[PDB]
Formats: sequence, structure tokens, C-alpha cells
Amino acid sequence: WRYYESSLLPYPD
Amino acid sequence: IVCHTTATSPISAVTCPPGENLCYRKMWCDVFCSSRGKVVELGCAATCPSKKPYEEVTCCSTDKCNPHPKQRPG
Repeated sequence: WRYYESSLLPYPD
Repeated sequence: IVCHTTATSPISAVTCPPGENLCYRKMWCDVFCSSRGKVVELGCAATCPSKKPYEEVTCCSTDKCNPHPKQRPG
């Protein structure tokens, strides 16, 4: 997974 | 030192290996920067990751000093 500054929830990949 | 890590889901805190007395936060843009903001990486370090042209790096030395932008330190 990968995190972005916009959410504490991780995105796929 | 204890640092936030993006290796887990949800983001949690880990005790860094001996000799690694810094926490770090690395951020950079990928294709989704415009909508999701920058990619966020959090971890442990002995030496602060070198500053790269199109990358932002923050390194600190107190427990959980490297939170995800959406969280407060400590």
C-alpha cells in the first residue's frame, strides 16, 4: 500500500 | 528511539534498531499529487536520508516526532 498526505488510510499498490 | 512507520496499516510506531536514533518523513509527488497530495513515507534512520531535488525530507530525534501530516507529534 501507499500513503498520501490527504488520508490516514492507505491506498492500493 | 520510537518512530511512526508507513510499513504498517494502520500507521503505527516501531522501536528503531540500535544506532538508528532518528525518525524520518519523506514526501514526494507522484501522478496523483494534484488530488491526493504528496506520497508519505515514515520510518527509522541512522543518518538522515540525503536531500533529493524533487523530494521533501524531515528527520527528527524525539519519539514519534515523524507523524503522518494528518496526525499530531508525540
